[PDB]
Amino acid sequence: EEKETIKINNIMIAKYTVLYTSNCIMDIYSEEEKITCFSNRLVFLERGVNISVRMQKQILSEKPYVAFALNGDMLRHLKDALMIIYSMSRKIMTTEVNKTLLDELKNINSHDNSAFISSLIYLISKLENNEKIIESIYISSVSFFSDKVRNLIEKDLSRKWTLGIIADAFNASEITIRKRLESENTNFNQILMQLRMSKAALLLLENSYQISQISNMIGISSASYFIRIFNKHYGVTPKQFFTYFK
Amino acid sequence: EKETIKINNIMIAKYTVLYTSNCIMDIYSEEEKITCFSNRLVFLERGVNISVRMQKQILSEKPYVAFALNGDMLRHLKDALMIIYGMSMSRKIMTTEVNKTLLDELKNINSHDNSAFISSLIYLISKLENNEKIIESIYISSVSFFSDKVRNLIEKDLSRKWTLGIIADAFNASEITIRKRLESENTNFNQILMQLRMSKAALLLLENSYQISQISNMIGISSASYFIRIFNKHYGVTPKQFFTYFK
Repeated sequence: EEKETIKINNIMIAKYTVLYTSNCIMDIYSEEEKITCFSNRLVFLERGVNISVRMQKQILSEKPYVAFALNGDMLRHLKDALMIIYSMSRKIMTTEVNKTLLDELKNINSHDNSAFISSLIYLISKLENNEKIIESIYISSVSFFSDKVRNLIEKDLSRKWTLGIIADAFNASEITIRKRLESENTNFNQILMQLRMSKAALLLLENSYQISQISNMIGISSASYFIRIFNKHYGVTPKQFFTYFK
Repeated sequence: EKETIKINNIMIAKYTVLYTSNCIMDIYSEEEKITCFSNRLVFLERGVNISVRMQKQILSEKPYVAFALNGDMLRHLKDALMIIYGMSMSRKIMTTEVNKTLLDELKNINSHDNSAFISSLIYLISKLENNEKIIESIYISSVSFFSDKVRNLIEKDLSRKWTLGIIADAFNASEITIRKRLESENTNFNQILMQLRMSKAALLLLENSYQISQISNMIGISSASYFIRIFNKHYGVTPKQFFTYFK
């Protein structure tokens, strides 16, 4: 039982994410591809990918990594600025971090949005072959139809949603909905489960809600059911997940 | 001695960032006065006319480092700044202290790569306190006023014998329209034409690969000796003195 190592399935990258592997080695698998992120690297994750991850911590007492997830505004603006300025391998990218680059990582302030975008802009100008990055930021700024489905469901995550309700709200047929979600490699039940499990993951890391509270917040009747669903979904228990990232 | 120079009627043709790497500088413009010490960054709004008194710290070296943005650079930088932040003399000329880490960014600037260069400026601006006056001046200096239109018409043939009639014809307007539109911006036609010819002459001189006689014919002035008189009258220093100071 290696506390320094964990394997997690069905990770959805909800926001475009920049990740610095401050305390881990990370193997990312998705679609039979494999990307290794070594120690002390910057990692760029396209918004919307589902990945499995194998993580190895060098030091147990700290978090595996440091991440920067960009909200909806931040992303689009960053697309806007990047345009005015300028397969999995094109969705996930790792780079080594300099003292100059890392020092800017150190100063990033999540509150000052302008300051944050300028920092990211600076960081991207310094990278070799930065088009792969510019593509994913731009690609992951367009809202697909499943984003629309997601946004409808996020408003009331506790509701008993159905493919009927969704197709009604879109003035379309059920087959239109599922076939449109098929063209984006997902389906309605996957979106809903992936939304509840993403939220639950974040709620767990806050350490200020009980499991039964968490399940009720994401709309699941029983705490013991939620724990079973979480383990089936991620491949670890809520407890195991929390201890690794705590 | 001769390490100090005073130059009059400098027009900031492009928006300019200037690092006073080797000088102290007094800037007089709009009947105001701004002292920039050694090791400061200076932000100069496009279109200001200034007079400068400079004192070099080290005689053998050039007085300062400058970055002038052409039209593309400027508007692109405006576009990005508006996307990132949203939509009197003190607000046109601004000097700031630059950190050592930021100083390395001064060192890091490469003028040949546009994308890299704009990003760095955005980074430099985010790191500054009260950077709205800077954002203001950049945005203010991105619009083309009517005198920019006149300048752009004149630039097509700097040697031509321009007149207010020719200008007014080329705009399908009356001479009164032209002079009164140029008045509402505190300028007139003769001032635009003379400051255009002296800006160009100044830059050709620093190239050191054109003769005075060549330079005078390129900007549209009959004689080399006349051009030398006009340059001295305009800048308050001779072409040789001006060249030697920056050489």
